[PDB]
Formats: sequence, structure tokens, C-alpha cells
Amino acid sequence: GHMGNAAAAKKGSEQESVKEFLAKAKEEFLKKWESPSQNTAQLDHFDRIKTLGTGSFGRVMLVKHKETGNHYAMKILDKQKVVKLKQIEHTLNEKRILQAVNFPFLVKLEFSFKDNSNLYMVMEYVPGGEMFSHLRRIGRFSEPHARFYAAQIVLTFEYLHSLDLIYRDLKPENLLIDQQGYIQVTDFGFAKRVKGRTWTLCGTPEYLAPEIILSKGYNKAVDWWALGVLIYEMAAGYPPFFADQPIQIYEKIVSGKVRFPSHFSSDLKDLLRNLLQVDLTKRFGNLKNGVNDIKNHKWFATTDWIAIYQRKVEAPFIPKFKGPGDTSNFDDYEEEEIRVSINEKCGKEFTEF
Amino acid sequence: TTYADFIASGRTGRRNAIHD
Ligand SMILES: O=S(=O)(c1cccc2cnccc12)N1CCCNCC1
Repeated sequence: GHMGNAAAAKKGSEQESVKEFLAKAKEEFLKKWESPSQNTAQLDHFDRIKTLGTGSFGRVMLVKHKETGNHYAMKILDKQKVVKLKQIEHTLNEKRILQAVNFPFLVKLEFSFKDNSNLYMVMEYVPGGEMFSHLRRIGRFSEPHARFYAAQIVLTFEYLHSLDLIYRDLKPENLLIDQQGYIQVTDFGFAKRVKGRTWTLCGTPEYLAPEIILSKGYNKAVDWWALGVLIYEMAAGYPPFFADQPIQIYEKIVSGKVRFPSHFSSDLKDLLRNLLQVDLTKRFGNLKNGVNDIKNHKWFATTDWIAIYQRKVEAPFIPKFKGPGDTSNFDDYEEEEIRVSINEKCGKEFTEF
Repeated sequence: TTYADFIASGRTGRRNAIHD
């Protein structure tokens, strides 16, 4: 067979140990999920420094805790705008997930609170910026570099899926690089805790699985499809399906055809054909062997999964770090006031926050 | 080339999700 006795026994033991880890991780998650933390700091504990990111969601600001001097990234949402955009449930769910999960590649919520006007999630500051910026600058990542990041996503999805969390928002724009070169996943607005199927059309066109496009009920296999898109884009410098307009992108996604750069290794192409598999009965991550079809694939043969989890692998790339509070890996944005009204807005809606 | 096609797509910058 492919493995002799010693290798087979080692792999089996490793796979059983994953099960044991995940069982304990679920117990811990469920305790925090059922009794979320609330109101663990306040706005005047922090100095506002600079805007790190802005969007329809709101803003993320670099802040400094006045006592410790520790920097954090503070996501600020205007309660009235959340209501207007019909994002109450997503916003509550994002905070609930973040305060309940615990994994080395998931950003940590250090504090959260609210005031008359806004909701605040204070997360660890991840100073390396978005993978997106580094990928577009460098052009593409070597296969070992892409593999290092991919392995972290595989472990992160193995963890999330064991909690019945589908992620649904994977793309380089949503992956940050920390000071040690490891990945941090931060955005949980599209994540959903659901054991079976779900139906919402959400995500980013290039990363949508065919079954989402085709308005099917779908499951956690969409995250494994998205991993295939991510690995492809990391290694090629462009995604597998693109076009001028989303409608065209969707046609390519559902077609069952993907083409690869000539520099892709055969191992990479085989993995990607099995992740970018339109037929759900054939897609890796969705078969009887589960995540093991991915972790045991030849493209990952050099990956020491425990060493990645323990963060003992030397990262292939370390972002420039001039010091605490350095924001040079993020873009510059027009700075807007943080208005706090004298009157409480949308109190009932956000009781759980 | 595929790279040139990517640049021509106009989708080389940050990509919005569907709801945005
Ligand atoms: O970089 S963020 O502003 C950001 C969010 C959360 C925690 C962060 C921690 N450090 C820096 C930036 C952070 N960002 C906003 C949405 C776009 N996707 C990437 C996350």
C-alpha cells in the first residue's frame, strides 16, 4: 500500500488525536457560546490613532489602551446604520462567534462594549495587513509559501466545521498576516452555525461555490471550494475564474472547467481539481474521509500539521514591523469623527451585544 | 495571456461581497 506499518500507525494516531482535540474544543466553545461575555471595557479606555479599514460595515481603527500602551484594532459599527442595512443578526452573530471561538489563526476579541450610538469590538491588532496587499505586490506566492498559508486555513476550517460553523467569507482581502508571518481570520459576518444545509446567497463572486450560484441548499463544502480558489490565487497571482462582470464569472465557475499556469506542480493541480470539483459527491472535504483527503494529499506531504498548529514552523515571509502602532501595512483613509449621541439608539435590538 | 486577461477584467483590486 502507500504506507508501511509505522507510517500508517502514526497517521492513524494523529487523526485520532485530532478527534480528541476537536471534542474538547467543542466543549469549550459551547460554554462561551451559551454564556457570552459583554461590556468588558469602555471607549475612554482607548486613544484613537488611525483608521485601518472602512466599508459598509463601518470602520476599524487602530487604538491604544491608555494604561498598558497596548495597541488594538477597534471595529466600530453605527447601530442605526446596521439596522438600516438589515445587518442586526449578522452583527450580533459575528460578536457572539468571536467571543466564543479560540484558535491560533482566529483573531481574538479582547474587549467589546456599546454606547448610545455605536457597537465596538476591540480585537488584537494584526500589524502585517491583508494577504491581498502582499499577494498583489509580490505577484504570486511560491508553492511552499502558498502551502504554509493553506495549511493554516485547512486547520482553521477543520476547527470551525467541527463547531458546525460555515465560514463563507474566504478571500485574501479577509486574511491578515501577523508579526510572525501567520494568518489571522477576522471577519465572521457571513459565518453561520448550522449543522445541515443553508441557502443564503452571500460571498464574493470569484470565491462562490457552484451550488451557491445555482441557488441550491448548500453545506460546509462551500468552504473547501473556496479554499481551492484561495490556493489557486495564492499560487497563480490571479483566481481560477474571473471576467469583467460577475455573471460571466458564475458561468465559468459552474462550467466544470479550470485551467492552470504551466508552473503549477502536478500535485497542486490534482489537489485543486479535487477542491474545485463541481460535483459535490466528489469534492474533497465532502467525502467519507472528510478533511483527511486534503491533509493527506501529496501536495501537503511536507506539512507538519502539529508544527503549524503550534506555530513552530518558520514563516516564509515576515511583514515589515517598525514597532508597536506601526500601520504601514495598511492603507490610508479619511478620518471621521466618532459621534456618540446623548440619546440611546436601537437599544432593544442590541441588548445581546 | 491569462495574466493580461486578469488585468483587463478590472477585478484586480479588492473585491466586494455580493451584499456590498
Ligand atoms: O483589516 S481590518 O480592518 C481588521 C479587522 C479586524 C481586526 C483587525 C486587526 N488588525 C488589523 C486590522 C483588522 N479588516 C476589515 C474588513 C476587511 N477584511 C480584513 C479585516
